[PDB]
Amino acid sequence: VFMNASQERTTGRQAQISNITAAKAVADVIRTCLGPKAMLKMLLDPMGGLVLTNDGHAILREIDVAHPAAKSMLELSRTQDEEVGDGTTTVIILAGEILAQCAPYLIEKNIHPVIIIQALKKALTDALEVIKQVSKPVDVENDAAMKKLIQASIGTKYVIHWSEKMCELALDAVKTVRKDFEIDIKRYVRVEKIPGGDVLDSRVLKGVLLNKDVVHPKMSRHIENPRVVLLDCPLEYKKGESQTNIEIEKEEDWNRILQIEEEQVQLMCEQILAVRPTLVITEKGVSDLAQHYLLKGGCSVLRRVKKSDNNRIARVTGATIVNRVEDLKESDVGTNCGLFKVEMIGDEYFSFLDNCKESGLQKACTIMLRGGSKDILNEIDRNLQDAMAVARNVMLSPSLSPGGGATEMAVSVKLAEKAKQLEGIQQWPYQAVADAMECIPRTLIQNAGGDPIRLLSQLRAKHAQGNFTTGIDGDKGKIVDMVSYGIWEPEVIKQQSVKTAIESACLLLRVDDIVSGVRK
Amino acid sequence: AKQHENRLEDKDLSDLEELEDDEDEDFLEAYKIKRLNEIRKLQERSKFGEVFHINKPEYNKEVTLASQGKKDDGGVYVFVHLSLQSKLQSRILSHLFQSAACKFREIKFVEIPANRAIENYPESNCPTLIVYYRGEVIKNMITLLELGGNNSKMEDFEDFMVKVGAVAEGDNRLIMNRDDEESREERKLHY
Amino acid sequence: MGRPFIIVKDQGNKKRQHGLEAKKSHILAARSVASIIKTSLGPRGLDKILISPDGEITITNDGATILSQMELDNEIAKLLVQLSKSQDDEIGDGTTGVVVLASALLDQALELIQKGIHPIKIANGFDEAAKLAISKLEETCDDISASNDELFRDFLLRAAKTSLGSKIVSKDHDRFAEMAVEAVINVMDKDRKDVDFDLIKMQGRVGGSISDSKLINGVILDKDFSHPQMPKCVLPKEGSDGVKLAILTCPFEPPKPKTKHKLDISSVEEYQKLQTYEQDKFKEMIDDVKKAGADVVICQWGFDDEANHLLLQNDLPAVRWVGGQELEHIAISTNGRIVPRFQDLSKDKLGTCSRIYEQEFGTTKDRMLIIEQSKETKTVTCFVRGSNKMIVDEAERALHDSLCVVRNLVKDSRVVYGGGAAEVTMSLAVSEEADKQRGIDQYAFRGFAQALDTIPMTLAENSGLDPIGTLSTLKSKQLKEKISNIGVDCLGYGSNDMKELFVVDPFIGKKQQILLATQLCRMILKIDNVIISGK
Amino acid sequence: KTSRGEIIISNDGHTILKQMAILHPVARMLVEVSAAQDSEAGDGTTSVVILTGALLGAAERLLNKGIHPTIIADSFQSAAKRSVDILLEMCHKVSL
Amino acid sequence: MSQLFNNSRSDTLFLGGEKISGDDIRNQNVLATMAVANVVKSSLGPVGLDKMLVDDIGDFTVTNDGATILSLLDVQHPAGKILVELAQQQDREIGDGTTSVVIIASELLKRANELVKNKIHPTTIITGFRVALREAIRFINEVLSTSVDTLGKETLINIAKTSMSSKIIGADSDFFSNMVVDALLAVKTQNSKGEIKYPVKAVNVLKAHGKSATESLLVPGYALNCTVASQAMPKRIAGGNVKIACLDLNLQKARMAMGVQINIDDPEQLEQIRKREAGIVLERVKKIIDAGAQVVLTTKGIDDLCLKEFVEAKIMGVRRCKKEDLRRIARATGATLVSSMSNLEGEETFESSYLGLCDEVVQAKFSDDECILIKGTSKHSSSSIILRGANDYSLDEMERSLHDSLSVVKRTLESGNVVPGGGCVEAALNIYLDNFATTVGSREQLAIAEFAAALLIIPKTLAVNAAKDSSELVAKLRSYHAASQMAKPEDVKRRSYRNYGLDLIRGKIVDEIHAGVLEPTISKVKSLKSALEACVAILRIDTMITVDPE
Ligand SMILES: Nc1ncnc2c1ncn2[C@@H]1O[C@H](COP(=O)(O)OP(=O)(O)O)[C@@H](O)[C@H]1O
Ligand SMILES: Nc1ncnc2c1ncn2[C@@H]1O[C@H](COP(=O)(O)OP(=O)(O)O)[C@@H](O)[C@H]1O
Ligand SMILES: Nc1ncnc2c1ncn2[C@@H]1O[C@H](COP(=O)(O)OP(=O)(O)O)[C@@H](O)[C@H]1O
Ligand SMILES: Nc1ncnc2c1ncn2[C@@H]1O[C@H](COP(=O)(O)OP(=O)(O)O)[C@@H](O)[C@H]1O
Ligand SMILES: [Mg+2]
Ligand SMILES: [Mg+2]
Ligand SMILES: [Mg+2]
Repeated sequence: VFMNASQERTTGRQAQISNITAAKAVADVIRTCLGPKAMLKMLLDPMGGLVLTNDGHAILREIDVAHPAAKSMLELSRTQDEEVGDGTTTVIILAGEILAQCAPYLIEKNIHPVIIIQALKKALTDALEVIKQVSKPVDVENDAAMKKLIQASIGTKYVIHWSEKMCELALDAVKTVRKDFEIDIKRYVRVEKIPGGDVLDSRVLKGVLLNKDVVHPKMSRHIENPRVVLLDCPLEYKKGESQTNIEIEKEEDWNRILQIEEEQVQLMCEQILAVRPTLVITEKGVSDLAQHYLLKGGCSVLRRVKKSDNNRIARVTGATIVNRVEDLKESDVGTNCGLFKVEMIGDEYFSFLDNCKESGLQKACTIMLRGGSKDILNEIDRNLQDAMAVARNVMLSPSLSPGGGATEMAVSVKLAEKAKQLEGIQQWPYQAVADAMECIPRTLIQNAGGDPIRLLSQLRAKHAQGNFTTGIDGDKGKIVDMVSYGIWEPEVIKQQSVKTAIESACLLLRVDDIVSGVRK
Repeated sequence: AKQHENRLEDKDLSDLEELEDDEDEDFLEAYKIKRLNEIRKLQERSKFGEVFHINKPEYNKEVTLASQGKKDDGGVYVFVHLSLQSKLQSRILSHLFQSAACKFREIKFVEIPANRAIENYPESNCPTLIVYYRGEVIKNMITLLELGGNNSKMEDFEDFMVKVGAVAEGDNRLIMNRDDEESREERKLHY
Repeated sequence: MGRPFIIVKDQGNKKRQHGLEAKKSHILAARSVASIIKTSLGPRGLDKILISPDGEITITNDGATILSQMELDNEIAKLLVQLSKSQDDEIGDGTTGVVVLASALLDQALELIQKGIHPIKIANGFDEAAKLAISKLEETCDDISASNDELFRDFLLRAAKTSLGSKIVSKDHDRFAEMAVEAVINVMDKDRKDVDFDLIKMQGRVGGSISDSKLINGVILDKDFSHPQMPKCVLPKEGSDGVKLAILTCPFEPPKPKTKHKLDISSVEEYQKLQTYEQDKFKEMIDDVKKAGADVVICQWGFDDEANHLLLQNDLPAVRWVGGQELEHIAISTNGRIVPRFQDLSKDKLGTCSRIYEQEFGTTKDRMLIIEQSKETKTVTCFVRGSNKMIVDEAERALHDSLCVVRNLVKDSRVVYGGGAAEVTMSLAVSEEADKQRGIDQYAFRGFAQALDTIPMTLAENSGLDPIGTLSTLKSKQLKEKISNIGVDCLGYGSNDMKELFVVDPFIGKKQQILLATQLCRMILKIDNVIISGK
Repeated sequence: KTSRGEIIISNDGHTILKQMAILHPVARMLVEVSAAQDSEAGDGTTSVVILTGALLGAAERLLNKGIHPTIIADSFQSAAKRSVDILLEMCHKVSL
Repeated sequence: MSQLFNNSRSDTLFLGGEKISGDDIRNQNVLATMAVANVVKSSLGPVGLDKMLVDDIGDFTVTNDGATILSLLDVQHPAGKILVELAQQQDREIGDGTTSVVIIASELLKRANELVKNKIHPTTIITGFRVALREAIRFINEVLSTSVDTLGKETLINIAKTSMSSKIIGADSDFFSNMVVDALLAVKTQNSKGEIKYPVKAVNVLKAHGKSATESLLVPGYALNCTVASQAMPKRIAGGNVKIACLDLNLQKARMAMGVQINIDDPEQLEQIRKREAGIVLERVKKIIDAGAQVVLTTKGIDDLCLKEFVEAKIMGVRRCKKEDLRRIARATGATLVSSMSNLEGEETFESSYLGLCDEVVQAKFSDDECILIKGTSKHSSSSIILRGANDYSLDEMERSLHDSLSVVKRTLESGNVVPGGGCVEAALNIYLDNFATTVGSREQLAIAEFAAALLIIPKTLAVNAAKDSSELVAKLRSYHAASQMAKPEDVKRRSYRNYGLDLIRGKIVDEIHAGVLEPTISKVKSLKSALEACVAILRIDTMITVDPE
């Protein structure tokens, strides 16, 4: 025999037919996961957990497909999530259609897969132009419009009923992380969960939330003005980087060796008490002998804290990451701490750190979630990532594109009108771009129970005459303009949807053959 | 599955008429034409019906050519009997040949003296039963101790014909399958 | 293209061969077959043991009998099986020589293939060399037809002793050679003679010793009389010395037709009548035989019991169950003809025999009749004996080979003198013409010359003589003197001239060794693709 | 193609015979002759092998001729010695 | 094509696999060549299309390059391994024509096997190719064209479009051709006393799936993919003349050497030993902090003692990285890579001359990734490439595609002479060699004639990949070229034909100068020689011997 190949070489036209059918199959799984009346999806992972959601990205993370063309479609959701954080299902559902509409031609009118690519870049260049023209700017400092902008994505989720609280929850969190250009990052956004409780009393509080309690019982559970000092080394006696190997000869040496173990921990504790802190947060563990004499000065000792939380404490309290204790000064000590208090919850203890609230480093915060169960917490946490993702685009880009499919439908109309004046060989793939852009509206209409036939016919008749902000009401299923409807989305999500969907088609269209089982 | 097959398989042309009023005509008459054709083939194959008391020159033809038949591989079974009138088993086997000859007309029943068959044959080995088919010897049977010996019956002889492939297992002429009319009468009453 | 690639069924078992190396195995495979039978050539040969799958054992030195009934795998050796058989069927002699001579042509042809010559062009050289070799042997051939029957009688012994000398029968070659010659005297017509081989039967009984074998004139039967009280030896009386042997196809039985029939038997009148019918039939039967005057009656099938006694009363013995093929041979020797029925029986169609006797063989419970004739009759039957089953089969085959060797002398009187004399005579004839006709086929003539030399070198190898002195003496002497009847003396005599040694061979037999060898090797050389489907 | 994953092209008869794993021991002796021809002379490693096969083919028929092998073997040694005497005669000298 | 497998031979007993000889070997070697030649035949040219190969773990690789697609195809046959290693030799040396050199070698072994069946020896066939190739390289020197009367960097732009084509980013060649040419002019250096050379893989590639390939930002400077040590450090250093300190020193709670075993009788020495063992590293970092190193670079790692010291001063830390990237940062910023800090005198110190210089440094976020972007270097300029796409598999395709594009423009600047592309070289060498050897006559006319036909497979392969009438283009190509070679020297129009040929987009004959199709002369030089030696290695094989593994 010959090399590890040639099992069944899918070559010629049938290879591309399987890819268009495979790419269409990925969109059919989450066809119903779009619009305000979208259905949820419970996926069963093989480890033992469960993922309850409707986001296309979180659905496609858990699924596994043994096909190489569908896996490239699987990776597009990571492009959208780790770029903005909203519209992942929009990316997957649009590309499917682009690959599908271009297929008739590939299969029958024999246009080679390179001429379609040249047609799409001019469509991509024109798509950014009309998306730039259809979008209207909006003021960033208007809190009334910002709340309606944030809740546009929440409306397609379960917590639309609590949208009055989530917009206030997300707006306060984004402004805290926002640095005075206007760059923010979600790594300090703490996603700590609390099972149980009501969503109404759930609120954001400035500062951090630990899972641990104090070590000694005599520590003050209520401090007016805490002074936090971060430590990296443990309070235990450091063995050292090299073996000691003390050659003991006299009887007065072993008690001296055990006595200097007590005096070294005294020396590091006494220099900590030069500034007299109230709360000492150590990264590594703590010894039983050292906590008492820190209590004699009035400190508070905690267990080992992972440094992911200490970096948040450094920005909240204004302290610095300190390991060498001999170089401890008064300037690097945290201050302006609001309040200290420990609540009793049956799961675990929880220590609260409040801020005085009154440029410098960006402040961190922890968002309290009080759901119904564990899956409700993970469901609501992904909604905050989808809701807070919307708040970044308006700050980075003041443009605001219309929602409800009006933006993509505007791309469909202009590409359809300009396709007549684009006479040549590029006319057939260029006109097929409008056929897929009018489907996002179709999907929304299909999930409402409406009829896509007369609504889209009524849509195109009023889109040219009425206005550029016309769209479909997902709840009622009638034509309602976005100006009166009062729901808007950013323009950045529309750019990534058009760019990622077209750029994905240019990769997959160049596939000629598929050969499986070569080597590792 | 077998309940549908027992309507046609377990009924002859005389018994298939029982289902004329119950079952469909096209379902029944389609099989009756098939079974009627099989009955016509057995009538054409009925070239025999009495014991052929032959002699040797002829053996080289009757016993062997016949075994070829049409040579459509129309083979014909030929049961030879090397008779010896002094033995008691030989006269018993001669009666079984004439009884089976009246029933199985397609199978050839051959008889010849054993002294005239083979030069200086052992008298102790007689009676001998040979079965030819397409020129080949299917069974060289020894004296009837295998078939009960002195107490051999017609039922044992008919069972031997089924083993060599001369008669089908479910044939209506065999005494094992040919249940008495009084037996079937009691079954219908107690059903 | 896919991973399966199939054109014909069962590609795994079918495997081809090609190139020079594929042909190399064929000639070297012939050396293994030739080397086995190389030692059995000549008077100093040694037999081979054969074992069948059924356990039956036999021993022999004839090349056709050795190669026959043997399990083979290669196809080229199966062609050598068919070779020796050819010469066994037509000629009946030279079966080992044609295989050794065929292998000698292949061995010399290999060297040539390697130096670099096309194979069909090599075979063309042997054809021109073979026709020139047989043509030169025909030129120096002596004819013995001009002599009278007395001297011609002696020439049959010179050739019969040759073929019997290379077997185990040669302990008395003068005695058993008369058996092979006296059998042909009784069938020859003495003018435009034909052998009529089918009349000459041949049967041997396992018993006694080989020295007790004596030739008879009649038919050997392997069966007893109808009753043991009959006399063993039956002589004629005062006149009509022929015993009037009546031969019959239909036995002593009741007459009846072939077709199926049932005789309807009425009341007691018809039952008593049929008892007189068959009782008068036997009285009519015995009167018909006594009217013909027969003394011995034989039928192919057994008589009835009552019939066995009715013949015994009138001094009328009978044999029963005489084979159908054996029944026809009895009528030819007795100068009779078989009657179809008993109504046509008359005096003219009866037989004639000198004397018969029932011969006993030790303590065994078997009986054999031995018919003898005082005058020269048509047929003749051999009577071979021996102290083993295989030695009788060896004596039958050794006598059969000698019977076929003398058969060639009858149809063709032109004989030759083999034993290395014809081979060296034909080898130098093509060698002297090789340097005259250099061309490109001179190496084929030299290969044909050296191939013929392997036969007398094989006789020199088996006899223990030096092949250097033997081959050099024949080449040097035959080039000097024109007399071409000097060959390899294997028995160790002081003189190599074969006029005094009493050795003669036929021309048709020695010719077929070269023809069937050179015609086979053309086919062996023309094979390039060799596909063998594994069983 | 050797046993391990190494592949090698070879026109040299010594390296051809070295990499070929032969089951027959007498044929394996030609591997050492090519090694001896490679070590002593370093040229004509296949010419010594093909002449050995030619002499064995010459000795094949002489075994059937009925001459002792030792007489055949000693004859090649005397003939080979005389062949060297012929080579020294026609040896054309050359200068450095 | 081979059927009815060779029989196991009893006369020739060799250990291991069976021996097979004859014409079946060269048939099997050609059949093994068609198994790999048909794979790469479809992905040739702009109209060519490529295939996918899975790695049996869910991962796959969509590959256009001949070296990459053959590297993953582990060929068990011996003859195929020659072409597999040839492509690995081709892409490392020249970085161009990896698909054509395999296609040329496959067509040579096709017609060479046909010539062996025509009963001419392979030695005469090899002599026919060598004398033909020696005239071919002589003809390549005749058809050279020196760049002259060209406005700006247009000759470097349009020649990059030829290498940029046959990829996914060929549509964006108008945007990438500028930055690719500008990148290699930024890493210019001097070596061997005036000889201009550029370093291998000097420009970086960062995989940041995101916005699009059109908006790829050319950062004029060096880029490094590394995470920040401490998140409290500042991500933007303001003010010009930022000093960069490149090191390879390791600064962690350091340990003493292997052959040191501490043994003390006094208990009180553990206080000083534990502090001096850590404090010995503080003497190294206290000297570089006082020197004003705003951003320190290091290969070996730095630990919490030192990391915190660096932060008490607003200094950026750097964790583990590759050893080669820090060398080019020192060359651009003007620093010196120090394996171990020391001095010729008897005391340790740190000089100011080891510091680099750059205008600005900032940690830009590529949508999930921390990357330190350095720009405005003082000593030597630098450049980096920010690749963007739809998914990570496309970014991997963009890596090797730019590596081929960077390699083509690299060898373009080494030799100013260029040669046109689009099958004009193969079409001209066909007719030129057919006219050659007409005076020679007897035997080598048939060998060189089939050699001339073997080069025509490239314009035939480009045509069928377009799904158009191929012989209509071959009739225009060869005929036009012939009418040019035969012509008088004095005929402008006809001579021009020598310059043009096949077009794969519009399907007509147009000028390559106005179209912009162009290749280097070095790409064709030593490509036919590698294909020649590839043909010689398989063509001289008569028998095949296989030894089974132990
Ligand atoms: N209330 C609504 N009515 C009609 N269309 C909507 C509504 N809300 C969202 N959409 C449409 O659904 C698409 C996706 O919005 P969203 O569900 O927030 O993102 P994702 O698809 O990531 O869940 C948008 O392009 C928008 O046009
Ligand atoms: N006594 C003898 N003297 C000389 N030559 C003999 C003698 N006996 C046999 N030969 C020779 O040996 C050869 C042996 O032939 P033979 O072996 O009988 O035939 P086959 O080879 O067919 O068995 C004969 O052709 C004959 O020439
Ligand atoms: N140019 C040539 N023309 C003709 N014959 C040659 C030429 N070169 C070498 N030969 C012959 O071919 C043979 C080659 O032997 P060679 O292959 O060198 O042996 P090895 O490879 O074992 O050293 C030499 O013996 C010589 O007679
Ligand atoms: N735009 C173009 N017009 C005409 N010919 C082209 C064009 N682009 C590439 N080619 C031809 O395609 C051949 C192969 O190009 P490419 O695939 O980039 O290199 P490789 O063979 O190394 O993969 C080249 O020989 C070149 O002549
Ligand atoms: Mg959303
Ligand atoms: Mg003989
Ligand atoms: Mg290329």
